[PDB]
Amino acid sequence: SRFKFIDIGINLTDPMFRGIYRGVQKHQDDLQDVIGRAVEIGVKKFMITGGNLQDSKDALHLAQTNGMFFSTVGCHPTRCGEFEKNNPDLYLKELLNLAENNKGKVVAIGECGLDFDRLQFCPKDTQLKYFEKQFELSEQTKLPMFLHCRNSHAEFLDIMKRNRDRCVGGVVHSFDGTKEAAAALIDLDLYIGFNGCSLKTEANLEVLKSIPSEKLMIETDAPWCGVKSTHAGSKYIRTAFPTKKKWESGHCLKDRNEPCHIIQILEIMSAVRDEDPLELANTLYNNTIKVFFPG
Ligand SMILES: Nc1ncnc2c1ncn2[C@H]1C[C@H](O)[C@@H](COP(=O)(O)O)O1
Ligand SMILES: Nc1ncnc2c1ncn2[C@H]1C[C@H](O)[C@@H](COP(=O)(O)O)O1
Ligand SMILES: Nc1ncnc2c1ncn2[C@H]1C[C@H](O)[C@@H](CO)O1
Ligand SMILES: Nc1ncnc2[nH]cnc12
Ligand code: NA
Ligand SMILES: [Zn+2]
Ligand SMILES: [Zn+2]
Repeated sequence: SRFKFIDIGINLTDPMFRGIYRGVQKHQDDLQDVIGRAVEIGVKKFMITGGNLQDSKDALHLAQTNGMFFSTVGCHPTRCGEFEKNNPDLYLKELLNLAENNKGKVVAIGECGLDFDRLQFCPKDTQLKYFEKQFELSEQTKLPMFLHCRNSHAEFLDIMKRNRDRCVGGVVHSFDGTKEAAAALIDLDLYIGFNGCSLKTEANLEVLKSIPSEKLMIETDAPWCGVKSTHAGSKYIRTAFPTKKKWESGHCLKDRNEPCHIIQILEIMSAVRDEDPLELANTLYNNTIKVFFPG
């Protein structure tokens, strides 16, 4: 109502929003209630993140259910082994066709990038090869990138510098790197995304203060990245939500982050930067429109 937000990365396809945890139905599907709470807090658009071919199809199909919903097409670093399970050239084409044939709903290439803290899911050589291959998607579709970078700044920056002309721009989401890393990404005319995972350490809060407002975007990565009392920014949260450990109607569930929690991320960022929250929220929204909704 007061604030307006675009969640640049919400996993609305995650089974937890249908009441399924570890393959077990624990409670009634409350996805519509989760969506409603976010709308009431000011979420105007939801970018449903795709993380592989099938999850990109699932994200688009859910996005087709609501005019506030949009999706991404790409392969997450942890899932890049899918390229070589079959034909990597065919897998790439299937992503391209899905993106190219659904302009309007599909607004970004991604999630893609590098995560050298999850090499148990996909080794470095495969991650490096298939992240760089997705620049074929960005160059052909003219869609901006939704990027992930964990424990991989040098390798990531090398790929981005060599391939920057093959994308129209993009955002490094869940940013958790140094001031120098942020500066190197800003020097490539990229944006920096902040969710709860961006705000866990004292150093994270200091790095945020070095980034201009017009270079930031906001997100939840729900159901992940919920802010805990052990995180450095938790003291700055101003809004709490009715929550239960065991599901009840009208309540969030403990440990399940939601899009409505994007207001907590805004409260932390505004407090850390000592910035008016409405001015910062409007700037974050406008940055997101400029990159992903330029129409
Ligand atoms: N296992 C593990 N180790 C280290 N860091 C991790 C791990 N899982 C998630 N993450 C971090 C990576 C991003 O900063 C954020 C969201 O990951 P996303 O993939 O966007 O949901 O969480
Ligand atoms: N191993 C590891 N390292 C870093 N970030 C991770 C890891 N596993 C998950 N994550 C990310 C995504 C989770 O939702 C959140 C848990 O951080 P918490 O502080 O437990 O609430 O942080
Ligand atoms: N390919 C994959 N197979 C299975 N699980 C996967 C994969 N990629 C990411 N994950 C998820 C589960 C981990 O707990 C989490 C990191 O904590 O990332
Ligand atoms: N435990 C987890 N499983 C899948 N994706 C994640 N992203 C962050 N944490 C995750
Ligand atoms: Na607080
Ligand atoms: Zn990510
Ligand atoms: Zn995520």
